[PDB]
Amino acid sequence: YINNPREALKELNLARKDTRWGSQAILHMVEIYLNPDNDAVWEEKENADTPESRQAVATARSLLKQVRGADTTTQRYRVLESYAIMAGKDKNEIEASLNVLLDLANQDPNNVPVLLAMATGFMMLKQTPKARNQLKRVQKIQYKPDEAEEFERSWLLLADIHIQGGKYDLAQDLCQKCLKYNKSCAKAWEIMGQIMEREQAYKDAADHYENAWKHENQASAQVGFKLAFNYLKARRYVEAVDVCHKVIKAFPDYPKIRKEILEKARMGLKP
Amino acid sequence: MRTVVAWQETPPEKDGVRNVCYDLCFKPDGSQVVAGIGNRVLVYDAADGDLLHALKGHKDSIYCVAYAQNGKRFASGGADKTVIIWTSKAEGILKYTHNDAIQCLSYNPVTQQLASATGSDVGLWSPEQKSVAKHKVASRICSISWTADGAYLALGCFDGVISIRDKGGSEKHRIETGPSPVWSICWNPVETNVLCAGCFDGVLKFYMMSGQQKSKDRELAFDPLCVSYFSSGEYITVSGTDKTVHLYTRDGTYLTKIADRDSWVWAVRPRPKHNFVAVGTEGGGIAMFQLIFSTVHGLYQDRYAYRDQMTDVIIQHLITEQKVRIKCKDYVKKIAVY
Amino acid sequence: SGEAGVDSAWRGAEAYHFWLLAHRQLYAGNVDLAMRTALHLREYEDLLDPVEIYSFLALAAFYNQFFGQCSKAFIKLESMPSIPNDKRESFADLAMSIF
Repeated sequence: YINNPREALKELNLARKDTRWGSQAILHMVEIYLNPDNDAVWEEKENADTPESRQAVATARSLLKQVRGADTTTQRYRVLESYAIMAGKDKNEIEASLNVLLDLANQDPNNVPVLLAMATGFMMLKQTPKARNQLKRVQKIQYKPDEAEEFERSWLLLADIHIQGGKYDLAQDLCQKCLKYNKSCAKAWEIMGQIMEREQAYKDAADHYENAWKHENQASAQVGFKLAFNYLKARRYVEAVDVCHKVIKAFPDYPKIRKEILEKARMGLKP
Repeated sequence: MRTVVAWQETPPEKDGVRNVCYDLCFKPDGSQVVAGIGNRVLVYDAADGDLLHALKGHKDSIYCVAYAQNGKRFASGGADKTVIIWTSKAEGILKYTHNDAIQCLSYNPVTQQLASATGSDVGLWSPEQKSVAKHKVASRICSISWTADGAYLALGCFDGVISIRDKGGSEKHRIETGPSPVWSICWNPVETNVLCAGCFDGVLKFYMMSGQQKSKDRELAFDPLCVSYFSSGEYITVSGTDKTVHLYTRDGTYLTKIADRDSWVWAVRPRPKHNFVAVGTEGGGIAMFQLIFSTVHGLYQDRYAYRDQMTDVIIQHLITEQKVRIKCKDYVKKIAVY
Repeated sequence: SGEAGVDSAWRGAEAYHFWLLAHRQLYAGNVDLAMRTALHLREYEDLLDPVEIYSFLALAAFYNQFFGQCSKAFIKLESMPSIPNDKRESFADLAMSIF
């Protein structure tokens, strides 16, 4: 939930002592290969594909079959099998994965992961109206709060395809809605921040970026770039050095540590 | 110790300005703490905190304020290329437009000769003039301060050098602070030769007239936005990106946590000849703090072990009264004598 | 005194070392070595709770499906009931089902 897979995986590796709680533990160590919390990153000037996952499919199919109890064939489990399948990540193989999933997503054309994988396949192959349709029929079911984080993921996925359409503020309010069902939405934070940047609001955008850095596990270099960029343009002279500290906690080798902030550092400090 | 909060107040907001306590200057007795917050001169009292005067004379946010060292006026320097001068009655008398946005302010002790460092010049404001007696320095005058006698005005320049000048702006010294320019210098109103060359790198430079240090140039754990001498140079109030103010002995050894605040203390200034400190934050929250020093002591009926210099203990063996302190160089909590 | 030999001198500390060894190995994939180091406490059942070691061996040896040890575990789980009579009778029913 807070994006700490190391200690979590160490916990889950010692969960292999029960047939059901260990079963959902193993289901979770194979679910984290494509969905730790949420994945809606198809914003404008953004894209998502993992060609390095030719070994992630191998370990996904290996640790896949190790699920205990009755978990070796579920809709979630077979969709996770097809998660490894498009994680094979070749274009014709992605099409084959999409067809295998279409044998799975058409089984439940109201569930979030099936039509979500529709959306991911349709957007790494660029047919974004098809992804729009699949995510609109994600929420074809009425409001039942059982996949609220996954509902937020699908809402932001529709939101970023709408960004690709051309309108901005809709995805800003949907990413604000993302804060409701989880308090650690770093990708949403960066996204809303970029959107308000389009609508001329930058200090709040930088606050969202540094919240994202807080929940991206010390990762703000380009996020740190737009952090310091928004911290700089308001001409608040002593500022943009808290973001200096934030991005050197992100990366000690942060490369923009003397141009967007040294127009504030030493150009300020009781200015 | 105890560092009691004398008062603490979030400043009022008006004219739609960023609520930041940009600069802090004191009436020389320490009664009116004059905080230039936003585009206001939010004049408080440094014993109560009540807003005596909200002085909205500037156009842009007031970058800097400075009280008269002889105690007659307090001006206000902002980014609007002007300085509006307010008397001790907090009334705008003069508003003279410079050639660049104001960087810092300092007043003469001899007269009300305000110096107003702009981005390219220093606006020497004589006690009643409308003119800008500029100091055209090739480097940007980043810090100014007037020596307590009232003759020298150290124009710290944006080159790593504090160029100490006169009341006409003639370069005399080439203070070797290093590569970092020093936006925060301050002549102590009792020390004409101790320049507190506080920088962003953390180095606590207590520099002399020509550019040599007084004590060890301590590297702070935080980037200091303002460093000032508590108790007329015996103790140090350091304030920076640590969100608060620390107390340090003038060696540079830690004493106590002075302030407990919300944001960046942009300016720290001890209340002159008091126990209080001007802790005005990035949220504008201005707060005095009772830095009361109790003589913590043990006693085996003869060696009165009262703590003095607050890292040392001046134990006076009352039979002999030999006041040779113990150089602990670290903050003393409790003492007992056998 | 204690058991014969210097290696068996501090037999109480050795007893609980082997017992904590059994407890650790029960959940570290070494359940059979836990059974052997609890057979170590088959001598050392006097100083600890004998029901604890008995139930440990019986309910992590029958579930290891050691059929001779399954039979002995169900002998203990039916005859001379030190196992509480609810689970004693449940494993008695299992004995009447298995054996």
